[PDB]
Amino acid sequence: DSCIQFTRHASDVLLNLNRLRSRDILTDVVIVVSREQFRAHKTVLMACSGLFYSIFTDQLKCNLSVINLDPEINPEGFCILLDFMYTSRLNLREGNIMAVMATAMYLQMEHVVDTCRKFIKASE
Amino acid sequence: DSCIQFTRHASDVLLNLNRLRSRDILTDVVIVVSREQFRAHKTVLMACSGLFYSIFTDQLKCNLSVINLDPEINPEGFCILLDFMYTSRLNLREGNIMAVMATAMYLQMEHVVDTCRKFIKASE
Amino acid sequence: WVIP
Amino acid sequence: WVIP
Ligand SMILES: N#Cc1c(Cl)ncnc1Nc1ccc2c(c1)CC(=O)N2
Ligand SMILES: N#Cc1c(Cl)ncnc1Nc1ccc2c(c1)CC(=O)N2
Ligand SMILES: [Cl-]
Ligand SMILES: [Cl-]
Ligand SMILES: [Cl-]
Ligand SMILES: [Cl-]
Repeated sequence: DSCIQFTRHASDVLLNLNRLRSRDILTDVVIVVSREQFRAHKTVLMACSGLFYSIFTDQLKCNLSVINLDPEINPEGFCILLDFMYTSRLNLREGNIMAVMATAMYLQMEHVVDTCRKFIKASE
Repeated sequence: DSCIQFTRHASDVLLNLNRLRSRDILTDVVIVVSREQFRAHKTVLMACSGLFYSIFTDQLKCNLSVINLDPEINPEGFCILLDFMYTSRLNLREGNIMAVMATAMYLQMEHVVDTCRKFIKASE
Repeated sequence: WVIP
Repeated sequence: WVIP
């Protein structure tokens, strides 16, 4: 086509999706990770995660308002990844990298798994 | 913070949101523009448009599944803008620029209004 | 705005 | 990935 493109559009959309999340506006699911709960938008989760894409395209699970993650999943690891989904920013630290990588593997977030593998290999 | 950022994340999220829209997955509103209907996600509309942000933060309108636009709104103009919302790409042409600009003004999409004003001024 |  |  002969379209023009607004460079910052995708980033501005994501910034507004994060603002809606922070204000709990039109959030439609709560992700339970052991004792912790995280409110989010199903569409954003599906757009970032192979696991959530599978869950919310399921004819029964698409209608659930609560999703309970595997008890082995670390809440801080999940929190860091949920923030990454809504911002493109990953708070990767020596103290959380193992939890972040295991959570990204479970959530099927290949690019996060990739940078975790690379950061781990550099320290060995 | 000490975060790392994945450059393509925002663009990949938007591409997946557009794929969900095309497959009518978790769409939660229909926008009626005279004889035409457009299915979309409220969160994406709010993230792109001052008008939709106002409508869906309203305590009554947030719960509506159908929104009827002003009868003066051109369906093709709306279609071009809805595509822009989900892709960052604006199909701006001599034959549609007036309709696109009027629709962007109504929807409160300042950057689109700006490029329409500039393209119009260049042709006078 | 750019030519993509 | 970059340093933002
Ligand atoms: N929502 C949506 C969606 C669609 Cl519509 N099409 C294709 N992938 C989608 N999302 C999704 C699937 C697999 C993975 C990710 C996202 C990130 C990753 O590492 N794996
Ligand atoms: N959703 C959301 C949203 C939030 Cl949370 N905060 C601030 N603006 C939001 N969206 C929104 C408001 C005004 C305009 C646009 C988008 C594009 C434009 O030209 N005007
Ligand atoms: Cl439920
Ligand atoms: Cl990822
Ligand atoms: Cl309704
Ligand atoms: Cl805009």
